Amino acid sequence: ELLPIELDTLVGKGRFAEVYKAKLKFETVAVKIFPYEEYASWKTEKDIFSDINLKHENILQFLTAEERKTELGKQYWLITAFHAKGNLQEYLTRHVISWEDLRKLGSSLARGIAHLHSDHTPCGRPKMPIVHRDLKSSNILVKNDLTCCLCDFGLSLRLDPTLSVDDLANSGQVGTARYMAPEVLASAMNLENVESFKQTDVYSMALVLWEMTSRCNAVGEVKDYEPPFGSKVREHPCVASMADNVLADAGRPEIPSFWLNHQGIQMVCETLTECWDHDPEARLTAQCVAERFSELEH
Ligand SMILES: Nc1ncnc2c1ncn2[C@@H]1O[C@H](COP(=O)(O)OP(=O)(O)NP(=O)(O)O)[C@@H](O)[C@H]1O
Ligand SMILES: [Mg+2]
Ligand SMILES: [Mg+2]
Repeated sequence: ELLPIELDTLVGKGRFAEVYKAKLKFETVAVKIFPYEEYASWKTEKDIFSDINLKHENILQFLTAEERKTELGKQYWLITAFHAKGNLQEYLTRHVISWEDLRKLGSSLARGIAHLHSDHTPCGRPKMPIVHRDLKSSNILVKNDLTCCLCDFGLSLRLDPTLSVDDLANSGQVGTARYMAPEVLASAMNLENVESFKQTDVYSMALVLWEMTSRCNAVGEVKDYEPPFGSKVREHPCVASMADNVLADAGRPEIPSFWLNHQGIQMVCETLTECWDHDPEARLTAQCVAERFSELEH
């Protein structure tokens, strides 16, 4: 029943798993390996990937989930399509992108998030909305055609009506501190409305769009890649230092006025600025962003 897989190289290592480029006797595949201790993370992702309504070009393509015995115990594997260009953060660190690349990455990112958020399939049927909860450039893969696809669903939440407010309350602050929405950092979320979790994803998406813009040659002069708040906080920032910047100081990544000379960049910057608003209700939806990116004909 186990697939003929040979592990080749370690390509990624997060808080829950190790990812390997491997061969399936498509030949090249990615293998996300979790130890037994991280079973809950593997099962959360496997449940998200197993849903028939998740399938989308801007969502990582899932092949299968397996259980594999080892000498020191057992491992839990998720086998997906391999994207040679790797995660978006590593891609933006090496490359300066063109305006065409920014339009492609930006719209494919918005389309993937809008699909996760949607309470219905493209064919009109009801579907469970999913909030990623850990949107960041390292959880986005760059496809060969220079479009995006979302990966890493280990912290994701299926917006089930049976969810208890007390069961959501702790949990607690989930995600990566650097990309947490101000209301997440303030512990000020209304643990009732379904849109409130979708709004936190939109703020994180806005930081990602800023990262893409910061490396686009259409701005003119391009600086070395830096993650959001790179010059304000340490490498692995705590929630308190992030609250001090994003909330107390109302801080956001810098948009120099010279970027706004290009009409496309100006529209992108106006869009993401609305998406990172302090007030979650003032933010655009991922569907609005995808629509604004489709309007970028001229
Ligand atoms: N299909 C894939 N193709 C290529 N690289 C991949 C693939 N899936 C994941 N990676 C890489 O492996 C890294 C870790 O994978 P990920 O699915 O984010 O694991 P994680 O432990 O849950 N990370 P995190 O929760 O963000 O700390 C990613 O950041 C990518 O660099
Ligand atoms: Mg990750
Ligand atoms: Mg993860």
